[PDB]
Amino acid sequence: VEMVDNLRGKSGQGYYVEMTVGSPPQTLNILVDTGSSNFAVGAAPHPFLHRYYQRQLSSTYRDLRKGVYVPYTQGKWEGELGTDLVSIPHGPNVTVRANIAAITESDKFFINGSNWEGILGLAYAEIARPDDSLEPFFDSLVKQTHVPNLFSLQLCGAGGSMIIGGIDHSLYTGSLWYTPIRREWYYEVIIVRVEINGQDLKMDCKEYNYDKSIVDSGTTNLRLPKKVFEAAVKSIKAASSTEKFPDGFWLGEQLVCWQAGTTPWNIFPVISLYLMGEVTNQSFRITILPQQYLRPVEDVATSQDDCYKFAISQSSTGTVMGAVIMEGFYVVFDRARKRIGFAVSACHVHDEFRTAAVEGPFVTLDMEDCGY
Ligand SMILES: C[C@]1(c2cccc(-c3cccc(Cl)c3)c2)N=C(N)CCO1
Repeated sequence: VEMVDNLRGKSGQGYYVEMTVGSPPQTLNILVDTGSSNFAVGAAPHPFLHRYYQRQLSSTYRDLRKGVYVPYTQGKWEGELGTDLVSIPHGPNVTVRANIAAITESDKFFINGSNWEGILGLAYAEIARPDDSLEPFFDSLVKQTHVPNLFSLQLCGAGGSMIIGGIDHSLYTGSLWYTPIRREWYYEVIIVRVEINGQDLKMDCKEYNYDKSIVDSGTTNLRLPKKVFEAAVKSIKAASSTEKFPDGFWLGEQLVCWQAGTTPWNIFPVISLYLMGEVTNQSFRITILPQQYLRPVEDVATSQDDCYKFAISQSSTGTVMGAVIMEGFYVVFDRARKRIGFAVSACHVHDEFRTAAVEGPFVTLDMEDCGY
């Protein structure tokens, strides 16, 4: 219960947890990222940082005498590797020694008003920078304490919770459905079917996972491979035909606004993502409402209206089930059993007619392997 409501933020700028680094403890807000594997923190002033890790003030810091360079698609950072004592004040009652990439230079990485100063990469060593030998935070936490090798995330639209070492039953209703982790690098999973308002996309299921499908709390949108994205936009446009939006909206570049409280939710269809089950050719579905894929953009200047960004976008690196997808579900990262669990959360998306759901089982006797 002491870990409930330990997250802040929103899908657009990320969800963050309070952590402490060094001795005496230096408090920092850290992005919870299941899509990366480095524990990296601002370690020098920047126009967008409220505070930063001051290594000279930590008597427990150890320099590893090794640099790290991390380029992304839209931004990059450089830093120095070292180790220090780390704790999560509203997490497990433990202090561990962990690798820390002290960010000393960055370009288009830190975000103004995000309220976070670093990233907690929760994925596996395989995708760690500079390489797989840099132990990730969670692996250290498990090795040094008696914490079970599992964490869960309950992301909530409008904070949320990160529960480490167990499953909190008060954070979900109904059944918990498991999908296998296909490979331990990202949290890679397999999507076996996609429907938009009950209509199957009918593609070869390998297309849904071209070149991988991941569960990523560090990506805002639902990101889809080109072929799947184009089919999804066609289907959503067809259901929403009573209203015509610019291509800029569908490209995720421009806002669609309606007078406060009048958003026509009913014109937008539900999206069903069928995930591979734990038994051959059995699956379960997670249903995504427009309250998830239409991301609200808060702005006092536009506040006579409710404005949204289309939170589905094209990817050339496979499917990404981002924060907009995770919101309203209780997501169990069961590393011990190499599986990811989904259940409807206490903060699930619903209106008078429709509700986000986790349903199963579904059977498909006529099925190939959906992995690439
Ligand atoms: C490391 C990062 C990353 C880096 C910097 C910022 C974010 C970020 C920014 C806004 C919202 C969110 Cl959820 C994450 C993510 N994490 C990912 N999972 C994909 C992109 O690369």
